[PDB]
Amino acid sequence: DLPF
Amino acid sequence: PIIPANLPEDWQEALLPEFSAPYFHELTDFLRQERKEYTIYPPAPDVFNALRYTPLGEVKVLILGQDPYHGPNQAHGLSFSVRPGVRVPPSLRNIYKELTEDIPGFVAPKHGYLRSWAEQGVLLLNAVLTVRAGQANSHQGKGWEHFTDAVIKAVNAKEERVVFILWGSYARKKKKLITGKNHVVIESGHPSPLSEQYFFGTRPFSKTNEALEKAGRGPVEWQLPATVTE
Repeated sequence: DLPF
Repeated sequence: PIIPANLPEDWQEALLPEFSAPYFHELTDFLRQERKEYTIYPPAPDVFNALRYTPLGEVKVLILGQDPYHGPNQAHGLSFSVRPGVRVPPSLRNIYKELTEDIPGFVAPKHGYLRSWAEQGVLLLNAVLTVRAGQANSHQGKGWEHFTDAVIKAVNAKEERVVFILWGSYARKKKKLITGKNHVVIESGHPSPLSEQYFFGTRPFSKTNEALEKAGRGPVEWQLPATVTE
Protein backbone atom coordinates (compact mmCIF):
# COMPACT_ATOMS: atom_id res chain seq x y z
CA ASP A 1 0.00 0.00 0.00
CA LEU A 2 2.55 2.69 1.08
CA PRO A 3 4.39 4.62 -1.69
CA PHE A 4 7.57 4.67 0.51
CA PRO B 1 0.98 8.13 12.24
CA ILE B 2 2.04 6.80 8.79
CA ILE B 3 5.18 4.80 9.55
CA PRO B 4 7.31 3.26 6.74
CA ALA B 5 8.50 -0.35 7.00
CA ASN B 6 11.87 -1.46 8.35
CA LEU B 7 12.99 1.87 9.84
CA PRO B 8 15.50 2.00 12.71
CA GLU B 9 13.75 2.67 16.04
CA ASP B 10 15.70 5.83 16.80
CA TRP B 11 14.45 7.36 13.48
CA GLN B 12 10.89 6.23 14.19
CA GLU B 13 11.07 7.98 17.55
CA ALA B 14 12.77 11.15 16.28
CA LEU B 15 10.53 11.55 13.23
CA LEU B 16 7.15 10.49 14.71
CA PRO B 17 5.96 14.17 14.61
CA GLU B 18 6.49 14.19 10.82
CA PHE B 19 4.91 10.75 10.29
CA SER B 20 1.85 11.99 12.28
CA ALA B 21 1.56 15.43 10.57
CA PRO B 22 -1.47 16.37 8.40
CA TYR B 23 0.93 17.56 5.60
CA PHE B 24 2.58 14.10 5.56
CA HIS B 25 -0.83 12.39 5.20
CA GLU B 26 -1.42 14.57 2.22
CA LEU B 27 2.06 13.86 0.82
CA THR B 28 1.32 10.12 1.17
CA ASP B 29 -1.89 10.49 -0.89
CA PHE B 30 -0.13 12.52 -3.51
CA LEU B 31 2.62 9.86 -3.92
CA ARG B 32 0.09 6.99 -4.07
CA GLN B 33 -1.57 8.74 -6.99
CA GLU B 34 1.78 9.74 -8.55
CA ARG B 35 2.93 6.10 -8.66
CA LYS B 36 -0.26 5.22 -10.60
CA GLU B 37 0.15 7.94 -13.22
CA TYR B 38 3.95 7.95 -13.58
CA THR B 39 7.14 6.02 -12.94
CA ILE B 40 8.41 7.50 -9.62
CA TYR B 41 12.02 7.21 -8.45
CA PRO B 42 13.27 5.65 -6.38
CA PRO B 43 11.01 2.58 -6.11
CA ALA B 44 8.82 2.63 -2.96
CA PRO B 45 10.91 0.17 -0.90
CA ASP B 46 14.04 2.31 -1.46
CA VAL B 47 12.68 5.76 -0.55
CA PHE B 48 14.01 5.57 3.01
CA ASN B 49 17.28 3.64 2.45
CA ALA B 50 19.51 6.46 3.83
CA LEU B 51 17.78 6.21 7.23
CA ARG B 52 17.91 2.37 7.22
CA TYR B 53 21.61 2.11 6.42
CA THR B 54 22.54 4.89 8.85
CA PRO B 55 20.50 4.88 12.12
CA LEU B 56 20.33 8.24 13.91
CA GLY B 57 22.64 6.92 16.63
CA GLU B 58 25.25 6.02 14.00
CA VAL B 59 25.29 9.39 12.16
CA LYS B 60 28.86 10.82 11.98
CA VAL B 61 28.58 12.71 8.60
CA LEU B 62 25.70 14.16 6.65
CA ILE B 63 26.02 14.72 2.87
CA LEU B 64 22.98 16.54 1.59
CA GLY B 65 21.83 16.15 -2.04
CA GLN B 66 18.81 17.87 -3.68
CA ASP B 67 16.57 15.18 -5.12
CA PRO B 68 16.91 11.67 -6.48
CA TYR B 69 18.39 10.90 -9.86
CA HIS B 70 15.44 10.74 -12.35
CA GLY B 71 16.69 8.32 -15.02
CA PRO B 72 16.10 4.56 -15.07
CA ASN B 73 18.01 2.44 -12.51
CA GLN B 74 19.87 5.42 -11.01
CA ALA B 75 18.32 6.39 -7.67
CA HIS B 76 18.13 3.94 -4.81
CA GLY B 77 17.47 6.13 -1.74
CA LEU B 78 20.94 7.62 -1.12
CA SER B 79 22.18 11.05 -2.18
CA PHE B 80 24.79 10.98 -5.02
CA SER B 81 24.90 7.17 -5.25
CA VAL B 82 23.72 4.95 -8.16
CA ARG B 83 22.99 1.20 -8.34
CA PRO B 84 25.80 -1.19 -9.42
CA GLY B 85 26.04 -1.54 -13.19
CA VAL B 86 24.86 2.04 -13.82
CA ARG B 87 27.17 4.66 -15.36
CA VAL B 88 28.68 6.98 -12.75
CA PRO B 89 26.86 10.33 -13.22
CA PRO B 90 28.91 13.56 -13.72
CA SER B 91 28.72 14.92 -10.10
CA LEU B 92 29.84 11.52 -8.71
CA ARG B 93 32.67 11.36 -11.27
CA ASN B 94 33.86 14.70 -9.93
CA ILE B 95 33.48 13.48 -6.33
CA TYR B 96 35.73 10.46 -7.31
CA LYS B 97 38.27 12.84 -8.86
CA GLU B 98 38.41 14.95 -5.69
CA LEU B 99 38.66 11.75 -3.52
CA THR B 100 41.59 10.59 -5.71
CA GLU B 101 43.42 13.88 -4.99
CA ASP B 102 42.38 14.21 -1.36
CA ILE B 103 42.67 10.65 0.11
CA PRO B 104 46.10 9.02 -0.38
CA GLY B 105 45.76 5.67 -2.10
CA PHE B 106 42.09 6.18 -2.99
CA VAL B 107 41.26 4.35 -6.24
CA ALA B 108 37.98 5.21 -7.92
CA PRO B 109 35.93 2.06 -8.53
CA LYS B 110 34.05 1.25 -11.77
CA HIS B 111 30.66 1.52 -10.02
CA GLY B 112 28.79 4.42 -8.32
CA TYR B 113 27.35 2.56 -5.33
CA LEU B 114 27.99 4.29 -2.00
CA ARG B 115 26.31 1.87 0.38
CA SER B 116 29.58 1.19 2.21
CA TRP B 117 29.82 4.87 3.19
CA ALA B 118 26.27 4.78 4.58
CA GLU B 119 27.16 1.66 6.59
CA GLN B 120 29.88 3.52 8.48
CA GLY B 121 27.85 6.47 9.58
CA VAL B 122 27.56 8.66 6.49
CA LEU B 123 23.96 9.77 6.16
CA LEU B 124 23.42 10.26 2.42
CA LEU B 125 20.34 12.44 2.62
CA ASN B 126 18.48 14.00 -0.35
CA ALA B 127 16.35 17.10 0.61
CA VAL B 128 13.58 15.69 -1.60
CA LEU B 129 13.08 11.93 -1.49
CA THR B 130 11.04 11.19 -4.64
CA VAL B 131 10.92 12.42 -8.28
CA ARG B 132 8.93 11.71 -11.47
CA ALA B 133 10.98 9.83 -14.08
CA GLY B 134 12.71 12.37 -16.35
CA GLN B 135 11.43 15.52 -14.54
CA ALA B 136 13.88 17.01 -11.98
CA ASN B 137 12.27 19.01 -9.08
CA SER B 138 8.88 17.58 -9.97
CA HIS B 139 8.22 16.79 -6.27
CA GLN B 140 9.69 20.00 -4.85
CA GLY B 141 7.61 21.66 -2.03
CA LYS B 142 5.26 18.69 -1.46
CA GLY B 143 6.47 18.05 2.06
CA TRP B 144 9.81 16.25 1.67
CA GLU B 145 11.82 19.40 2.56
CA HIS B 146 9.86 19.77 5.81
CA PHE B 147 10.54 16.07 6.50
CA THR B 148 14.29 16.19 5.68
CA ASP B 149 14.82 19.42 7.65
CA ALA B 150 13.37 17.41 10.56
CA VAL B 151 16.05 14.79 9.87
CA ILE B 152 18.75 17.53 9.85
CA LYS B 153 17.37 18.96 13.10
CA ALA B 154 17.33 15.52 14.79
CA VAL B 155 20.96 14.98 13.74
CA ASN B 156 21.93 18.49 14.93
CA ALA B 157 20.27 17.68 18.27
CA LYS B 158 22.94 15.01 18.92
CA GLU B 159 25.69 15.89 21.37
CA GLU B 160 28.47 13.86 19.69
CA ARG B 161 30.14 15.67 16.74
CA VAL B 162 28.60 15.32 13.29
CA VAL B 163 30.24 16.71 10.16
CA PHE B 164 27.64 18.27 7.81
CA ILE B 165 28.97 18.52 4.24
CA LEU B 166 27.03 21.23 2.32
CA TRP B 167 27.75 21.46 -1.37
CA GLY B 168 26.24 24.27 -3.47
CA SER B 169 23.92 27.23 -2.77
CA TYR B 170 20.87 25.18 -1.92
CA ALA B 171 22.54 22.92 0.71
CA ARG B 172 24.43 25.86 2.16
CA LYS B 173 21.13 27.44 3.22
CA LYS B 174 20.91 24.63 5.87
CA LYS B 175 23.91 26.00 7.72
CA LYS B 176 21.48 28.01 9.93
CA LEU B 177 20.11 24.72 11.32
CA ILE B 178 23.53 23.56 12.56
CA THR B 179 23.65 25.09 16.02
CA GLY B 180 25.04 22.11 17.99
CA LYS B 181 28.20 23.10 19.83
CA ASN B 182 30.20 20.02 18.70
CA HIS B 183 29.21 19.96 15.04
CA VAL B 184 31.27 21.01 12.06
CA VAL B 185 30.12 22.39 8.69
CA ILE B 186 32.20 21.78 5.60
CA GLU B 187 30.95 23.91 2.73
CA SER B 188 31.90 24.54 -0.87
CA GLY B 189 30.59 24.74 -4.42
CA HIS B 190 28.69 21.79 -5.83
CA PRO B 191 30.58 18.93 -7.66
CA SER B 192 28.25 19.32 -10.68
CA PRO B 193 30.13 20.17 -13.95
CA LEU B 194 28.24 23.56 -13.84
CA SER B 195 30.16 24.63 -10.75
CA GLU B 196 33.03 22.10 -10.45
CA GLN B 197 35.61 24.96 -10.23
CA TYR B 198 34.26 25.78 -6.74
CA PHE B 199 34.45 22.10 -5.72
CA PHE B 200 37.91 20.87 -6.90
CA GLY B 201 40.70 21.21 -4.37
CA THR B 202 38.41 21.81 -1.37
CA ARG B 203 39.40 18.39 0.16
CA PRO B 204 36.14 17.87 2.07
CA PHE B 205 36.97 14.18 2.82
CA SER B 206 40.28 14.65 4.64
CA LYS B 207 38.84 17.73 6.36
CA THR B 208 35.86 15.63 7.56
CA ASN B 209 38.27 12.98 8.86
CA GLU B 210 40.38 15.57 10.65
CA ALA B 211 37.29 16.88 12.44
CA LEU B 212 36.19 13.35 13.36
CA GLU B 213 39.68 12.29 14.58
CA LYS B 214 39.87 15.42 16.76
CA ALA B 215 36.59 14.57 18.38
CA GLY B 216 37.40 10.87 18.92
CA ARG B 217 34.57 9.99 16.55
CA GLY B 218 36.46 7.73 14.12
CA PRO B 219 37.53 8.92 10.64
CA VAL B 220 35.53 7.47 7.69
CA GLU B 221 37.14 4.86 5.42
CA TRP B 222 36.38 6.58 2.09
CA GLN B 223 37.77 3.80 -0.07
CA LEU B 224 34.98 1.94 -1.84
CA PRO B 225 35.05 -1.80 -2.63
CA ALA B 226 36.21 -2.51 -6.17
CA THR B 227 33.04 -4.52 -6.97
CA VAL B 228 29.68 -4.62 -5.14
CA THR B 229 26.42 -6.56 -4.39
CA GLU B 230 22.98 -5.15 -3.54
